Amino acid sequence: VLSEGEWQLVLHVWAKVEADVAGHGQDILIRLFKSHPETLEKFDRFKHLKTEAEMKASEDLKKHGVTVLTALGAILKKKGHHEAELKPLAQSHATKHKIPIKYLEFISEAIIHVLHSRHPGDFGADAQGAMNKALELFRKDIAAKYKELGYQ
Ligand code: HEM
Repeated sequence: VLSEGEWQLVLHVWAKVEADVAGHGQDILIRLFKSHPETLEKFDRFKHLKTEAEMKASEDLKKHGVTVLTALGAILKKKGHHEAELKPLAQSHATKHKIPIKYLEFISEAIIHVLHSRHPGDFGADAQGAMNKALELFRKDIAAKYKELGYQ
């Protein structure tokens, strides 16, 4: 678990992200798609995007970025007591979308990267460490649900 101090660093920087959900959202998905091309193949919706320019220019990709971050934010703000917000997500990602846990790890690295570029002042080592732990907690609980369903 994260301490009250670690959660503070996480939510303090996440408030900065909420000031521009769409901008952070498009950057994170683009980072994910460029860094790990195999994640892009999972999305029938964005499978056609070949260049980075095409990705930045897509309104639907940007719309999905909002959906991912808002859903992540609801989880983060629960500070661990996110069972009700996490279960539905794991169920659909395991059985419907078929997202392996490794991809959730890839998107966590993409999130940490984007937060560093956009908010260097409020995302130093300490804050980066806290966010990493919160994203691990996220993956840990999802994996436990995946195992239960038989997707581990
Ligand atoms: C930060 C982690 C993530 C969060 C919070 C998240 C959240 C969501 C949400 C809220 C939806 C829409 C409702 C639903 O089906 O649950 C969704 C859909 C989807 N997600 Fe994720 N997701 C995450 C990571 C990923 C990753 C890593 C992949 C693929 C590699 C992925 C692939 C998909 C796909 C394919 C859909 C269906 C899109 C469509 O056709 O509308 N997600 N996700």
